[PDB]
Amino acid sequence: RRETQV
Amino acid sequence: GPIRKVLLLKEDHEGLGISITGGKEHGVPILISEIHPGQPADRAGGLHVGDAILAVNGVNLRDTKHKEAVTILSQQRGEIEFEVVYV
Repeated sequence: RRETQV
Repeated sequence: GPIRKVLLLKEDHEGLGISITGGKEHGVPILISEIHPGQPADRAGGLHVGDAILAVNGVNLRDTKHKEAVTILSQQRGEIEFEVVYV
């Protein structure tokens, strides 16, 4: 699953 | 749900304090998947896992690809307004 911390 | 606008305040060295999923290529909004303790989103309150980020500082994110949204979000500084709705 595409997941990014920002 | 109803749209809410939430003001985050972050110092220059920190991130926004969220993890996001979704985006145009996934057929769903940019969604908050995690809110990290002690970081700006947590400190602001009023954001939730499961909120869709419709816009940030007036940039419409409703039709952006995931990486475009990441890039816009990463560029924000200081006082940052999130337009969110709980989906």
